[PDB]
Amino acid sequence: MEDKTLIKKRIDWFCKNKINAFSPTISPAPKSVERNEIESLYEGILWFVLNGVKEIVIEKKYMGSYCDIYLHRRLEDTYLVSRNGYKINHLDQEQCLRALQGLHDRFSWDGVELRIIQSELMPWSILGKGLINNEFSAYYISHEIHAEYLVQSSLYEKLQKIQQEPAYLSFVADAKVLSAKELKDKYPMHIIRQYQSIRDFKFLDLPHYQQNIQLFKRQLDIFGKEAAPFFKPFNILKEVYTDGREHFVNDNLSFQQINDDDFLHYQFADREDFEAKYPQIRAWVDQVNQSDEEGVVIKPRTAFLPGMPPAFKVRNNDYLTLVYGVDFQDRLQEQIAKRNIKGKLRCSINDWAINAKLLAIPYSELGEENYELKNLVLDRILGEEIENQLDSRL
Amino acid sequence: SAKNNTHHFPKLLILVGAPGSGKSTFARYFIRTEDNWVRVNRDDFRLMQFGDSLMSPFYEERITKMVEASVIALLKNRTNVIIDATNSSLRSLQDMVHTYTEYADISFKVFDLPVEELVKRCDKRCEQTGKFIPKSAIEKHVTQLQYTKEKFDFKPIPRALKETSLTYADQDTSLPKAVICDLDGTLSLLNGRDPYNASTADQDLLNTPVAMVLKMAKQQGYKVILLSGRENAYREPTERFLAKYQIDYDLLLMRDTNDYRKDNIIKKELFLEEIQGKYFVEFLLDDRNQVVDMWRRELALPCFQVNYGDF
Amino acid sequence: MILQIHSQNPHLLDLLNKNPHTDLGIYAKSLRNGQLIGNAVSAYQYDVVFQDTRYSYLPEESNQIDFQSYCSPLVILHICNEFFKELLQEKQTYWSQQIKWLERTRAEVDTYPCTIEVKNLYANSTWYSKGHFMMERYFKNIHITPIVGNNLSLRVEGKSVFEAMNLLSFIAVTTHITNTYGEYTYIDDHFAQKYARILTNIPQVPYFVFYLFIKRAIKSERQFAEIKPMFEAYFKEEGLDIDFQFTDTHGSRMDFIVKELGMEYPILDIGCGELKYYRRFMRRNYNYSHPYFATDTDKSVGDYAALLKERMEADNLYFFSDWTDYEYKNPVNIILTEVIEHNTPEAAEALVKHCLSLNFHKMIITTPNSLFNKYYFHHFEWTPQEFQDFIRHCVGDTSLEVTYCGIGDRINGETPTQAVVITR
Ligand SMILES: [Mg+2]
Ligand SMILES: [Mg+2]
Ligand SMILES: [Mg+2]
Repeated sequence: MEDKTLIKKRIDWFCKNKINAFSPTISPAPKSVERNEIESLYEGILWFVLNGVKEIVIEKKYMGSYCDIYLHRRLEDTYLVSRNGYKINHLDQEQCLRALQGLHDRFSWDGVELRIIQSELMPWSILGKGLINNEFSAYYISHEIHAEYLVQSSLYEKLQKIQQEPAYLSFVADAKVLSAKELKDKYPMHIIRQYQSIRDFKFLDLPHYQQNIQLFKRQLDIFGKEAAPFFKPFNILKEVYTDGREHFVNDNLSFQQINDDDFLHYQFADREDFEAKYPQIRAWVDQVNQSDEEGVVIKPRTAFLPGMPPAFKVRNNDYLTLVYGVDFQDRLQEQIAKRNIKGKLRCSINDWAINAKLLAIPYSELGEENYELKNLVLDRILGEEIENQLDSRL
Repeated sequence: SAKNNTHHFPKLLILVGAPGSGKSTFARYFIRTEDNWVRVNRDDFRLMQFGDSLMSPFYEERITKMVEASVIALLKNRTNVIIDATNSSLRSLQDMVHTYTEYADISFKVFDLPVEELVKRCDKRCEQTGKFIPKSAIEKHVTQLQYTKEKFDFKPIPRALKETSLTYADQDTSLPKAVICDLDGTLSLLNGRDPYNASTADQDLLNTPVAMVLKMAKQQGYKVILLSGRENAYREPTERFLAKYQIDYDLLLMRDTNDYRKDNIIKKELFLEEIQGKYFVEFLLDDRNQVVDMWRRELALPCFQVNYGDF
Repeated sequence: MILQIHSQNPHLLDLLNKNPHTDLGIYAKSLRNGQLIGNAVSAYQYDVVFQDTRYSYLPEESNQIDFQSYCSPLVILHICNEFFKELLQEKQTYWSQQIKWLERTRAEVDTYPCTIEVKNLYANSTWYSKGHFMMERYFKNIHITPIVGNNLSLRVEGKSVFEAMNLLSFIAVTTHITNTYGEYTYIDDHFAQKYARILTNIPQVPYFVFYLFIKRAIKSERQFAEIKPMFEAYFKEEGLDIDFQFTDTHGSRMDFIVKELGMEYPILDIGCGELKYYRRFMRRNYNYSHPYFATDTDKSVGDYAALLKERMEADNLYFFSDWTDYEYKNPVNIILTEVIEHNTPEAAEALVKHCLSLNFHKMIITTPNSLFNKYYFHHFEWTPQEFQDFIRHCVGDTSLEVTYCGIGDRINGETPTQAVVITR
């Protein structure tokens, strides 16, 4: 998104459709090399503490597509918008709305014309594909094939036996001490070839491998299955009363008003209070392991704070395996050391900061000649292009 | 044909509105989404002077010469300019269209906001920066527009080159025919001499083509009159140069020694005391901008510029 | 990558130059990141396996969960050229060659039929559309079983081991240069020197395959210069007298146009399209000191040319969509490239005859030659015979100098584009 006329057109529609918010990207929590984790629960909550945020929420992150529900008083009038600034116009409107009336009946609607509500639409199926490519099933198969050979085969067995041979064993012990220059002097060219190769052959943990290989097929059976839309709402962003008067809710505790799921709410005051309450909190998220769940997110109780991020995601080991591939655990030290959320976190922060300014524009005033709205959007869009260049696995 | 050789010109967009009407906020989105556009803004020129708002008549007058110098420099470069209107008062708004209409297809966008939504973002603005606009100065502006809004359509007004038709002063044709020629930089190429210390002018070079105009004009009824802004003190290195090149002439007029006024106004004074009423000037040959402007604009005579002035 | 070589030949392993007794039949060599293991499973079966660690066949820079290492045709190219190099020898050399340890020749031993099974192969391309594999058409021992999307298992069969190995290698090199691998595609500047002979080491390979390889895998005109003789020779022993050229057909075309017309007269560009011919005459080296006239009957070009105009065309263009708006009366050179066949023949005659009426110096008309379409895989299409009769019909009485020539690769004297240069 950098051609001027397409942006110009994109923004025009955002205005016409009366969109009044725009989701942020969410960073993983900081890694903890210390704890051997690439997105660390600990390091995520601690980050919040040291930045002066001590009242925080930990909701459960669900596998679904993000949508902002524009929940009008008259419920027929309700629409949805996406992760980007797009009215979700396809999809069955009666199927949606029925799924939406559970929620709608949790509120009193006296002189309240509209509530804007952050929600996940379920499953990823209904909306986008999200994690399914025409080339995701391909990755998944290639590894399956490679395993169902390696189990059926002479190969591993033979190799392990060469690895016991006295000829080989001495050589390998010499190669620790000799300077290649030196072992070219001692061993013949073809011995160096054969024996270094068999030494450096990557053996695979074939059970742990094959098991990971179907963490991947579970994801592919959900996608291509029958599903009716189904919402899990998690934040009230803003209420438009019928006066014209708006309430910028700014409380991630509005979750409980609209979601009966379990979640965590903590008051810390002092950092070694946190240090003390942590092991319980870990014990709790440790339970967030189901097929439903990407993992958990850490949001601060106040939904918007200056310079603070909207949340930290902390994805559980199984979902990470889908993101990173079947060799993940086997490549963990590598991947952890390569991980860098700085800059994902900077966009996560700016994005949320824009949204606040967008939300602050009155619903009343949303329109094709609100050039402060249009500016705030172009702002967001530019920063969409910036953040799109980051590590795709964040 | 002519119908199909058509030329295109830079756009100037003028933003007409009360303070608070979202003039800026539009330009910010405009110059980011449209393509060949630069903004000019008066307040920013103020900030350069470290004043926050409305300053001395001194600064303010000068800032205008800057704004106009800037809008035009940009416009000449085939670059589009977006600028805030200076007011809403019809005649300054007209003054703008005069100034810039030689140069661009003008267009207008009006920011017509109701009086109290104009205060409700002027008092949410005036919490932002230091500035302030009362509920007086906003309304001289809001209604001022509603009146000049009524007696002028903010219609696009395509580039106007108005060709002041070249009309010369009316001369008594019975008088003798004559041509008038400058010395310094015209018939005499001073060539590294001091402009003002003309004591060594007998070793200047001859602008050969001008000479061949005087040498041709005197081959007819034309009297060849030389009018130099050189001091009369230096009159004898001067008619030393002239004879040297057989540039015979009927009349050499020179600047009073120790005069020192701008060389146009002494030449104009020279022209009226010594040439007008006594000659018929066919055309004049001068070099210096200031002086050719004098001849052409103040006295309406034909003046052929020989080389570049602007000094 | 998993390769299984099958043959009930008794001396199969000897032909692979792999010995079943050394280290349990195992033959190991690192290949990139990167272990390639050969496995004498029997006297009648060899299993090549590739175990990567990371990023051996797709750059880390892309963000894909990455699987090229398990299926890319390149790994196959590599397996061949490490493990089976002698199997990829020149056709003649190979057969009259001795096998060590047997006092017999390959022509004496490689005489049992052979089967290579590729467990998984990536073919992201037009040549693998709807379970249909392009080379299956031209090589019928090619046997595809789709897996998913852009992936399939292969089965390759031959009289010889040599025939099968050399066919598997042909599959790899063609699948690799037709494949699209993403933003990080890239064909190395040593690829063409390495694998070019593959195309010549099995018989009855179609011309268009060589076309692709030159166009997609050869990077310089002098890398090309050394492979051209090799190719021409190959087709000479298949009946066909082919003359390959490096450049695209379009562009051999453009080079020609610019060469002949020169820079001396203003250009009249009929059917100017996206004006690629305009931006060429404006290479600064050329010093074009004239206006440049252009028509497209389609007034969608109309708005585009009329988008420059934006001050960008500085500024000798005059587009016109109405022929009554062209009044330039001085001589022009006039370009009629690949447009007389994007409308009616009767409509063609009308346009051409008009152009011959206009005040011109040189005109070049360009149309496809249909005798060439038979070597591949818009309104009408003419043979050179048809086309010369069209020009003869349009020139008639007049005293012009008309010269023909073909443009592009030349197969049995026929090229893909044909052209005339009409001269006053
Ligand atoms: Mg720490
Ligand atoms: Mg959630
Ligand atoms: Mg002068």
